[PDB]
Amino acid sequence: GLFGAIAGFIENGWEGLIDGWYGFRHQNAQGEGTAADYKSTQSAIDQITGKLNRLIAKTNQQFELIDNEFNEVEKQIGNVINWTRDSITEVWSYNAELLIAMENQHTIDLADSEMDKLYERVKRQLRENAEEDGTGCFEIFHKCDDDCMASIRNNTYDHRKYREEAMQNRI
Amino acid sequence: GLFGAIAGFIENGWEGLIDGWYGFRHQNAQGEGTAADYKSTQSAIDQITGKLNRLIAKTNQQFELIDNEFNEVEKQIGNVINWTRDSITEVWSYNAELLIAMENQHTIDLADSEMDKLYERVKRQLRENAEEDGTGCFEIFHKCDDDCMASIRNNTYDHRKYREEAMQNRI
Amino acid sequence: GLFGAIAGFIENGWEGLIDGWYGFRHQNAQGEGTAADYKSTQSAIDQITGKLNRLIAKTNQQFELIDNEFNEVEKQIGNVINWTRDSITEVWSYNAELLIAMENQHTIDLADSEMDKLYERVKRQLRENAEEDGTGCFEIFHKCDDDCMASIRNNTYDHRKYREEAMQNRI
Amino acid sequence: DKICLGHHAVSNGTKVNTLTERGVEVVNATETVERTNIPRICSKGKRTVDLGQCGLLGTITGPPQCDQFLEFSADLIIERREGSDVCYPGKFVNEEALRQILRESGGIDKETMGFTYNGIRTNGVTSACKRSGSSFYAEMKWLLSNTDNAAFPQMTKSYKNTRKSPAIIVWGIHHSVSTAEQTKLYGSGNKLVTVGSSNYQQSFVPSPGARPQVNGLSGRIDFHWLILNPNDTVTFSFNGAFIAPDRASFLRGKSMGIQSGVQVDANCEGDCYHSGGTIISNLPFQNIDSRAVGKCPRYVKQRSLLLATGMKNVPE
Amino acid sequence: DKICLGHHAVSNGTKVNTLTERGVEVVNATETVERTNIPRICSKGKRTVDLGQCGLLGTITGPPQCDQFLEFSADLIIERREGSDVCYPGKFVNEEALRQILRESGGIDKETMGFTYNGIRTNGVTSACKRSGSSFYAEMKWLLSNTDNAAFPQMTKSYKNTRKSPAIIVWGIHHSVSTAEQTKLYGSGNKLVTVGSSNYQQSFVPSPGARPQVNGLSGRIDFHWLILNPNDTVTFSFNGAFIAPDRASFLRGKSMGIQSGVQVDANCEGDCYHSGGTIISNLPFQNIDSRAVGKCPRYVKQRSLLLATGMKNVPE
Amino acid sequence: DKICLGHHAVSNGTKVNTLTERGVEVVNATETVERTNIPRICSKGKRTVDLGQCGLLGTITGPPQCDQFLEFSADLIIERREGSDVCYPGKFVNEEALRQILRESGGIDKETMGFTYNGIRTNGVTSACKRSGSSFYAEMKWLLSNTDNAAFPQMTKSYKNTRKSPAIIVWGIHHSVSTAEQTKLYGSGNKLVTVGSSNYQQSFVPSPGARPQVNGLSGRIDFHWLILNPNDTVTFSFNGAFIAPDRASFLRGKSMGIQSGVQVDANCEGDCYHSGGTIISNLPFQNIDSRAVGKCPRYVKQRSLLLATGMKNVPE
Ligand SMILES: *[C@@H]1O[C@H](CO)[C@@H](O)[C@H](O)[C@H]1NC(C)=O
Ligand SMILES: *[C@@H]1O[C@H](CO)[C@@H](O)[C@H](O)[C@H]1NC(C)=O
Ligand SMILES: *[C@@H]1O[C@H](CO)[C@@H](O)[C@H](O)[C@H]1NC(C)=O
Ligand SMILES: *[C@@H]1O[C@H](CO)[C@@H](O)[C@H](O)[C@H]1NC(C)=O
Ligand SMILES: *[C@@H]1O[C@H](CO)[C@@H](O)[C@H](O)[C@H]1NC(C)=O
Ligand SMILES: *[C@@H]1O[C@H](CO)[C@@H](O)[C@H](O)[C@H]1NC(C)=O
Repeated sequence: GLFGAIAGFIENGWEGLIDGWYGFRHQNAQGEGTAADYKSTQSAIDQITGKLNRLIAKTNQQFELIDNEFNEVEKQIGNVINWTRDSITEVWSYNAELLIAMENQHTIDLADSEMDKLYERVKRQLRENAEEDGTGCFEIFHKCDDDCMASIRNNTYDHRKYREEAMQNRI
Repeated sequence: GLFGAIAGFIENGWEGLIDGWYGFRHQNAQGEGTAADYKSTQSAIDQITGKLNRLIAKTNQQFELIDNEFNEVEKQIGNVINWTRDSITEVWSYNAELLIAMENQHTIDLADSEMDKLYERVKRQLRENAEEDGTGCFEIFHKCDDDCMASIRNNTYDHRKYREEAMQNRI
Repeated sequence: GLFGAIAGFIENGWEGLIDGWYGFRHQNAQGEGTAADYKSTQSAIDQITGKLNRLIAKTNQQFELIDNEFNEVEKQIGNVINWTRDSITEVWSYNAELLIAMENQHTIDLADSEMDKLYERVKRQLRENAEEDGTGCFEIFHKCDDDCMASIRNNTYDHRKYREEAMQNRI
Repeated sequence: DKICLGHHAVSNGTKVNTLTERGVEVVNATETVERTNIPRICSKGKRTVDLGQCGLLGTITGPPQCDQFLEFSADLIIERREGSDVCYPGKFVNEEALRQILRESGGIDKETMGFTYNGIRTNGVTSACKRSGSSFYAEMKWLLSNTDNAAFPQMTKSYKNTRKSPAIIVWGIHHSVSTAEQTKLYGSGNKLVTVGSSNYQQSFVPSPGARPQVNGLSGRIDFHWLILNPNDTVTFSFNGAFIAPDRASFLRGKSMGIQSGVQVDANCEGDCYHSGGTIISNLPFQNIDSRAVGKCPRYVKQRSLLLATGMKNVPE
Repeated sequence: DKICLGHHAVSNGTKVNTLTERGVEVVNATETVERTNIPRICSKGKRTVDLGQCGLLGTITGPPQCDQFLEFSADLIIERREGSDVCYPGKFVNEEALRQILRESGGIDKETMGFTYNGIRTNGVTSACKRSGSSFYAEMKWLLSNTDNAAFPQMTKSYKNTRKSPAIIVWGIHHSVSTAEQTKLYGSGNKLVTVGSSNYQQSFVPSPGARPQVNGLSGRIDFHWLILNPNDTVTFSFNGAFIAPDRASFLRGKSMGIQSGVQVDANCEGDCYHSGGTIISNLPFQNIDSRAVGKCPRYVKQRSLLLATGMKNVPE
Repeated sequence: DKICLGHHAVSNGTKVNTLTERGVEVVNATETVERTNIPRICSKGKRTVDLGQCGLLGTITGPPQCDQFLEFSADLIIERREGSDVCYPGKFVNEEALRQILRESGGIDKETMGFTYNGIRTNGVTSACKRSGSSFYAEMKWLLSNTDNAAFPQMTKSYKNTRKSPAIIVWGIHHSVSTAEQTKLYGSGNKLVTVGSSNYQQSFVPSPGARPQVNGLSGRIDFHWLILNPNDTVTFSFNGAFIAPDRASFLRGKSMGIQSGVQVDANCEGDCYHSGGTIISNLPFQNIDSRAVGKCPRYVKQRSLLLATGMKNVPE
């Protein structure tokens, strides 16, 4: 499903995350934890609602009877009416099935996009102090206590402070 | 065509590949060879098949005559019928031209996606033991005989065992 | 907006660039400058033009009156005509707002793609001689005079010739 | 000492369809086709007129069912299966056009055309249309010969639309059970009634003969009608077999007409109506009734179409 | 010592269209608009009735062409250009409505209306409708006066639909070459035939006068018809110029009717028909015939629209 | 020493809509719904016929307004509000069908049907249709009895379409102010005119009686018409109240007809017309007139829908 992240190199997701859509799971000195990334989560939610206001929406086009349920009109004009309504029905059933297939492919891929954008934006924070393990984690080759994790979780983490250490911890 | 791989940094493809859509071509000790990656190939074909069952498909909606090829009906109702048929015809000719233009853009890019998904997943196995050649190959800076190539082709290759050899072979 | 580049990891764009869509801003020995990447720019413009010729286009299907502005037709066939015209009007108003919403999402995103396509191919030129600064720049850890950057923008730069200098300046 | 990224998931997601697969599991989805009807005419805020046993065209001619409906005024007009346009058995010629007019008229305002007459009876009556005893269409008049088998003066009358809105004139033709009793009514001979505005010309002949009993009687009135426009005149040239308009009808404004069999409900607001109730929904599509009217979601064939609102659901 | 990734390609791909360019070469594509017709009425599995030389409305009245077709039964009914609804020259008023009915009827089942009569001749005949010698419409009867110029008793006949399905009643009017020989047939005077169920009222006048010769004769019968509903009655008040229905027609079930000029073929299955054959295709769109009927792909203007099934084809 | 990549932007973008957003700023966009009309009938390159004060149906019958238009020839036909189909007051039965025919006819070519007559006067005339003094419809002739109340010989006339294109036959019926003065014209008694081709049967009765004055008169001629096909005959059996066709009409080719009130202009080309001018645009959609005809963009409800042609506009 495009972009390669969800149902991809991140093999399956987290039922334990109830605070958002995308999260960090750390493991350090003190041990494991988890916390949800608001700003990436909000970008997905805000984009999905954009779609939801596009379609749960109200046309003001009034339509009237040309037809009669109690005293049927003469059958030639009836058949033209029924023929026209059914052709029109086919169109809207085609448009509906296609619109929602189309928005679903875009939705699924939209979410995966926001993950690859998250992964490869923390790798850019950690520049040369870490490497990607393959399936969605960074091996941080230097120590990062629970204050150095909130450093990453909210765009502050300075690289060159742990740069010296990490380079030869690597070798 | 999006994602940057096909007709991109991978300058043109391989007529010699008859086993699948995506492949590896190695060059090592014994010399060159080639082999096709089933699972990436199958993801494309299975996704194209999804589309093909979406569209090679069966309306069961019956339509009948309100019209007459042998004894033309009176001309006012005829003109309304012809006017209605032609308007509906315009709609379906628009929908058809647009549907397949739309899915063709998605198809082409879907395939390009599956390569970038393959490239940056073997680079993830090869960690620090190789480098981006530019045009779609990895210079493996350590020797990987035909057994260590099947190691990468079926997602087994351990990078640590060749780590130390590679690190200063690069320098 | 997908792909992560525009309104993303490249914090805002450049009013000073009037030579194209995508550009390089350098800073070296002599100081700052800028120059626009034709080949990436032309891929966007040519792709937008493709869309513009698909839609600024000429149906040849003629329609005539079945209706009358001066001596109104009989009221039953009039209502069927008006009912049919309005149903068809609804269809085309749906198709129009949806098509260009659809082409706008694809337009915004394909342009963002062409940036990630450029970023991520000069990083491949620069191999091990540079680092991702985070905000769309490469720190060249070695000296690159005004001919050494005309090397990259013209896809010539040999990394091995500055590799050895860069290996230790980084450390 | 490491960092992992991930995304949320759930025990059971909702399965949806895409361009490439059917039944992908996603975190959250929401329906897009309305299936829920509520079985009432949600009529709050609107001037409603439930015709009940009065037929819509009965509002022009005025059989006893419609005495309370001769000058009605509505935003919403509801027709009912039990409603009859007629007391003395008969039809409207060109009928559904008249209904589609009245439905969207916002009501009717009557006004006499003033007609007086000399040399005829003006007061024919029947046991079909009873009020107190035998009566007749409130808005029309059975014109006869003075006494049995007498001559019907060849008469011509005219009405001018004094107003700036178009009127509906409706006259009728009496088809008598026999040519015998055609005479007892309107005298003898070929009977011609002729009717032209000036944007309309036409004429009519009765057609006596047996038909089966309806409300007891085997005779028929067939009513006719024309849209008369401002400062126009309509002329009625006639010799008999004539049922004559007392009042013309003018339309009040705008309305929407529906025909239904469910209860009005003034606690409910709604703009999409069908005969089995009202579709309240913000959804783009509906699978309830393809002949719904008003301001409706579009009818589609499919009972359901789920729209993803979350990511792909992958568990372990 | 290195490894490269790549993708497949081929000597010639197929050119397709996208949102952004015309004529991208892709590895493999597949057509989406059906162009190939097969020139037969693929009719296997279905109860078929090829009317051939019988006109569809002729099944109600029964001219000699239609003797094998007065009680037919079909899933699929095929009309042919050579087919005629008529023997004695004439036409049906409101004719295409009757056809659209019969086409979807699944056949017709006849049943007498029982009519006997007193004071008339019931057996008029013509050289146009030949069986053995001069004959007439099998399902109707030429009602006349007993002897040249004799009076036509002013008669009334009625039939009630005993069944729980609606009947097709059809009568006609004889327009004679002259008022002179109108009389030799039906006697003298203004001729009135009047016809009302109760959901329908109307009446009819003959119209004698010259017409050019067709099947030899310059006269015309014009047939009329109404659908009588269950436990309803229809009354026939008439004086002459009448052709009288002996049997009423009832509809059997469901069918689809087509018009075509190509051969039946019971080796072929198909649900999409046009006059030049059958569209067998699972593709969403067709460019063969915009008036095709049945269960068809959608007609589009375009001859072709190719759908990519492989990636971009890049060679060296 | 470093290198940065970036993209362009500007002080003011254009706001567009997407699947996920309303009013995002993009560098450049372009409109997709045409709003600009040109208030003229852009007619350059085309054989145009502005009927002006001649009604389209007047081209068949030929009242004085239409003397310059009896055999016209056009690619484009323009009707005008001031145009009249008629001089002696009246109307066409089945009128808009005739108009939709003539509009697409590419003009009409007349040809005599040759009829001469014996025992009648052929030259009736009126003060409504004046040329020099009181006159009549150029293409028709008022058939009368030789002198006041004289008998109208029961006559038979026939015309054969000798050509390989279908003809337009047009006759009409005179409805006299009274049965009294019906007689001074065509003699006494029930008046029958009957008309059958072979593909069409029918007949007509006059309908004398008062109606209000129009052009001075209280009488009406109502015109009728049929498409006669090659090698076919139509026979005119009639006794009076007949206005007879002198010439039949044949269609020249193809055209498109419009209705408008704006000036012809031969300096601008255009294929999409409405009554207020010409829509010159290559845009896919238009918001100008939903009844525009020709080769038009599609009418949509929306005033504007902007299509992005540049990237996201991000400034500082
Ligand atoms: C048209 O369709 C309605 C149902 O939508 C049906 O009740 C009616 O009978 C149809 N008309 C004819 C002539 O069959
Ligand atoms: C309607 O279209 C058919 C062909 O699609 C044509 O043969 C027919 O003549 C048209 N009707 C009229 C009234 O021109
Ligand atoms: C049909 O629509 C036109 C304008 O689109 C309107 O002028 C006309 O009155 C409508 N028909 C009726 C019967 O109102
Ligand atoms: C109707 O009649 C009066 C005549 O006194 C006139 O002033 C008015 O303009 C006429 N027309 C309309 C549309 O009111
Ligand atoms: C018709 O009449 C009979 C009279 O016995 C009755 O049994 C039947 O229910 C009636 N209704 C219908 C629909 O036939
Ligand atoms: C009409 O008549 C002439 C008489 O010779 C004949 O040659 C011609 O083929 C006929 N058919 C048509 C279609 O005109």
